[PDB]
Amino acid sequence: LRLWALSLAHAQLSEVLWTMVIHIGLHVRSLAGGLGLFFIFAAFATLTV
Amino acid sequence: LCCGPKLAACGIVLSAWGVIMLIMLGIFFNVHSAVLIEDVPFTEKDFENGPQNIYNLYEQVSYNCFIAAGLYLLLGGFSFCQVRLN
Amino acid sequence: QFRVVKEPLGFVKVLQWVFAIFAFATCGSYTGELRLSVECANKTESALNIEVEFEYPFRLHQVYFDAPSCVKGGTTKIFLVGDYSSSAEFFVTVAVFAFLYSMGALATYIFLQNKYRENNKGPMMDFLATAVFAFMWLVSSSAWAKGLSDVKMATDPENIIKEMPMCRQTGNTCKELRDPVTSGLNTSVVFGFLNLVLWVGNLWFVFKETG
Amino acid sequence: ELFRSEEMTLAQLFLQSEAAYCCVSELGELGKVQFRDLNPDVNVFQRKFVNEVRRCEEMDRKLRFVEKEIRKANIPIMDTGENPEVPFPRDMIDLEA
Amino acid sequence: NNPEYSSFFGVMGASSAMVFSAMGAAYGTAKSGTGIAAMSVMRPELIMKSIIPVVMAGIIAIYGLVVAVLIANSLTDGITLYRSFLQLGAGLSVGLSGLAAGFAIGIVGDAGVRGTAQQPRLFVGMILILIFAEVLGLYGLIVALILSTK
Amino acid sequence: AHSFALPVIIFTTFWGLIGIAGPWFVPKGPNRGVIITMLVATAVCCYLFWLIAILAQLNPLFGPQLKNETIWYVRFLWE
Amino acid sequence: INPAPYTVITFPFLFAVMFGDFGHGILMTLFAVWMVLRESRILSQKHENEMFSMVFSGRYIILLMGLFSIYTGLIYNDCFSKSLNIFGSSWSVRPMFTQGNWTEETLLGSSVLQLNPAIPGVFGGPYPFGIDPIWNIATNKLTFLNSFKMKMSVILGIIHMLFGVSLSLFNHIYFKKPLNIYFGFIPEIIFMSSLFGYLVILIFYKWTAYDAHSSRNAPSLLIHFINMFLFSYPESGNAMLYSGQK
Repeated sequence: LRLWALSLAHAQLSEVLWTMVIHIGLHVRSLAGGLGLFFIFAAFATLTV
Repeated sequence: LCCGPKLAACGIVLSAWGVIMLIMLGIFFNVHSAVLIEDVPFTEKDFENGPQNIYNLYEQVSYNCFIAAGLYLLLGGFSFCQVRLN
Repeated sequence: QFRVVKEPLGFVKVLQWVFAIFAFATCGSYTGELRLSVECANKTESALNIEVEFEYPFRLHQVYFDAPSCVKGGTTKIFLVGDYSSSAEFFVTVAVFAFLYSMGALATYIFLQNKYRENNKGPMMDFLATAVFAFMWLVSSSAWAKGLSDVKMATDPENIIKEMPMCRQTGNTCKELRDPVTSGLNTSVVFGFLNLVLWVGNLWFVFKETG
Repeated sequence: ELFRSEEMTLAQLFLQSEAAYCCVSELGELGKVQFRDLNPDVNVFQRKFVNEVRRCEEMDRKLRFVEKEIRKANIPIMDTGENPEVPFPRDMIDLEA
Repeated sequence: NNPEYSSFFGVMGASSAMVFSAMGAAYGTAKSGTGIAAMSVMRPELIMKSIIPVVMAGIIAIYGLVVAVLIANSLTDGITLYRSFLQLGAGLSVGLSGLAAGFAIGIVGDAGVRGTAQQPRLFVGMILILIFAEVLGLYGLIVALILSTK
Repeated sequence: AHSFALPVIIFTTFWGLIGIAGPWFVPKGPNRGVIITMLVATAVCCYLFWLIAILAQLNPLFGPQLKNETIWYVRFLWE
Repeated sequence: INPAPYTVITFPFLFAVMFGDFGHGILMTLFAVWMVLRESRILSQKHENEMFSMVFSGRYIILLMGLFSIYTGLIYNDCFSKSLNIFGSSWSVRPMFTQGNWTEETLLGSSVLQLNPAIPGVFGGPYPFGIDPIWNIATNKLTFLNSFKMKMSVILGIIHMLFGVSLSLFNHIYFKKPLNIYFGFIPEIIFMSSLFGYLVILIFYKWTAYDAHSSRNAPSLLIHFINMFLFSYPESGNAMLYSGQK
């Protein structure tokens, strides 16, 4: 069952990373939407690598 | 010369992966009207009337991706220009 | 040169290009409407004017309409049936791809005649590309034929009124006001059939020309 | 049928020493034969070929010194290649001399 | 209807989780750093390459949060009396499992890294055993998730 | 709406044909045997794991749930 | 026996089933091809970084793992915890207010609610390829994403132990040692099969045995195995699988 465990852990850690980084980056105004996406996405890239 | 390829290859690959990711994401927000299967969260509280305002908000959400995509094009351009210096 | 302009290949290819840029262009902007009324026993709660609009990509499956329930002043939403955007989306998207390829092929014909007459190899590439496109045209024409027939006996008001859960009681009479007009559908399938047969003719001519 | 470990077995070898120099040179060029020791009880330095061993050592040391000199000369190598160019004369001794 | 003192156990679990996890990571960093100091005098060129156990302590740290953010997001100002004890159990389990894994990973990493300073090539078995001690933490996160399942 | 017999049939013929036709079309060579073994192995492992993957959604024993915003949204979505 | 040729495949697919993400597999393959296309350019370079030396020493292994991680991500139908609409919905739960007795209790109230598979007009056949996205959008998805993945990994391990067992018989063929096979190998295969074959067949049968209308009286997932080992067979609520299984 440890293979299952590793797969489960991978799925849930990826999901929580998504909800922590990408989901919080959601706002109506494009002035910050088109700008802060830079640093939030760089953070996503660094965290996943 | 300044800003050699050793400190800019990472920038180039990051900008390439970022532009492809952002363009695909914006395509998903626009064409699919941001179905919950791809994007649950939204930014509003009152839906008294119907789905038209939800569709419009998803349209401007999809619009917001283009600015960052073009920014990544610009970053890749700067990185490649710095690499061209030797 | 003018010799290949007078040759059937150039005129024929330009002909399919104009037929396509008419056909799929008109397909991508079709629209229409049908009208209905549910004149129940009570005049105060009766409905006299309902409008429902159909338009490209013709996703009837999520079309709907909000009409009064006629029971103590209620209201209910009902959704039509039929998913036709699979075949239609395939046909129009690959038609856009074929349009881009037609632009490329026409550019090669007019500007790269020298690279067109070398070794008689690029004509083979164009030939089997057009063959794949023709097989696609045939299968999508068949799919669109089945889809348009399904739309034909789906948009008929008898289906939706027998779907109306509360029309089964006495006093709930409901007559279609304006029937849907299906000129776009049969015109477009005719356009596609003409494109298919004419692309088959182009394939035959290319088979007879690459020798 | 599938692939197991390969097949190989001990086979003796007679060879005159004078031609054996070139024989073992060629055998090493091929690289496809094992070697072993048949006189274990004798010491390594008691094999009496330690003369060849420490003359190899002193050529090694001299070459290390000239390598250090060239590193101070900061002249990079070019690596022309031609890996099989090692002959079998006694002229090597007075060449390195 | 419900009895009072509902959110207490949930918040206590959330706090204990990170407290014990951070304490384990602290002991891991302790042993790793003192080991690097120990070896570095003779092998100054292995110092960058000998930086393994600390980032693994950071993986127990990123585990700490994945569990902290889960318990935090599930927290609201209302509980059905079933998630309270649940959250407490999750927090205690994850925190102490992080603690024990940090202890093991730290001391074994110190010993191994400060031992490879003499013999270079034995270095790989250090990572072998180290990341077994890491899979221990993974098992902790597993039980945390199955406990939050209910 | 979807079928199960049609998908399972098309994909089992696809992967069985790939596996069975694998060995024969390869020309004679020393790399042939290892290639045959890895091709048959990938065919069988892919096919069995695909069988369990497709069975993953067959004859469900429980009904999922949703949020209320999801109720109205999915109601006004596809179909 | 040389288990290496089989290991060529047996390693990457386990690496992939553990490594369940499509896009990460794409990134890994990008790195792999970046290394491989630079074969000569890396042969000329010297591997000052010895970790990179180990990494290069097995590129082929790296690209195999990358391709199989791509495959596992495809078949899982999960990519950064998200799925895309490719096939149909494959559930199609249209009747909720109609055919199911509900009008309006949404917003403040009825925040979360389960649906009944039993009611007709809600089932759209199994999703043809991968996990149905209803699980991706679902909240208690994890509850049953445990169970089938549990069973899946178990099934995998059992299959592997089976052919692994057969290899020793092959070895003993090539040594001609029937002494250690007559009272040997055959008992191991019987002992192993009698248990794990029983478990795997129980599960294949349990999967399609029963439906939603018999859901609230259906057998469990694993408790019956425990009862079987416990030697205790009370008749009260005996969830019979096939006639005479006792």
